[PDB]
Amino acid sequence: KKRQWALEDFEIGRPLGKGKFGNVYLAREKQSKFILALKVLFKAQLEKAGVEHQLRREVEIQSHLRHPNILRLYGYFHDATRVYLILEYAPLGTVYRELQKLSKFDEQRTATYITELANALSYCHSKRVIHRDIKPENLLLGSAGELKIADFGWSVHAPSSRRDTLCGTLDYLPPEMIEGRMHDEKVDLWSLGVLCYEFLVGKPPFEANTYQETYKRISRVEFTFPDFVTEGARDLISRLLKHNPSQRPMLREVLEHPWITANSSK
Ligand SMILES: O=C(O)c1ccc(Nc2ccnc(Nc3ccc(C(=O)O)cc3)n2)cc1
Repeated sequence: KKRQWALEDFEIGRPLGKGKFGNVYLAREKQSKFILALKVLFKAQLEKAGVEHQLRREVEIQSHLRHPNILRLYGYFHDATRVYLILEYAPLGTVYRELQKLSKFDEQRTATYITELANALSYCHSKRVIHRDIKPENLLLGSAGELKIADFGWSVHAPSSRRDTLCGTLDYLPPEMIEGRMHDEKVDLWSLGVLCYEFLVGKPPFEANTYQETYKRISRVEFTFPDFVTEGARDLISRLLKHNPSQRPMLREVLEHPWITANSSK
């Protein structure tokens, strides 16, 4: 923002999450007593794996975004053995944990999350910033329970052709991405459809036992609905999960979808 931070400026608290590259800790800035989240990345581990570039992007992109449904990146610093990301702290945790707790959400909570996410993505896209990694593990919850897009690790500017090695599951990736083709903002609209389905059903629509199998379901767009998913929900999800990118709706149409309108509270 202006000044340069150091570890000594923070009292680290309890672990929020422990991952492959780093951990996320609750932390408080000594002087102002400001409560935030500190993501500690080991570096050597970054240096291996050649991830140094993506991190500059993630930080560069996320630190320049200001939206109520987008977790903020206030700044960063490093030392000899690692890098620190100073993030806004989301008090209610991940959407993933909420989902794992309730099993599945009702139409109202889902419609509200989709809405908040569409606004968030609407803002990102107004900057040709495509997220490409929308999944429940990357969505946090604010003090009022509002959804916050949180992890811009795989974020890039559109249009892009980046053939990045897909390491996690392909569960949220669209056909154009799992096939190494060029892609734009429509990628996020597919993820949104996958997300809407996971929220209501409890499992992503293309889930399978092998990467290779999931790959097939995605490219062929083979998904079915359990009896309890309603017509309006099936409808929105079907418009979003279109193999042809140009056929997926605009976030505006999503926000104005009858089902998103009857059930959304936000
Ligand atoms: O997947 C993960 O485990 C994960 C992913 C991202 C992450 N990063 C941030 C950043 C800002 N704010 C928060 N809030 C938070 C609060 C409580 C809990 C909890 O479960 O007690 C988890 C998260 N987390 C932390 C953990």
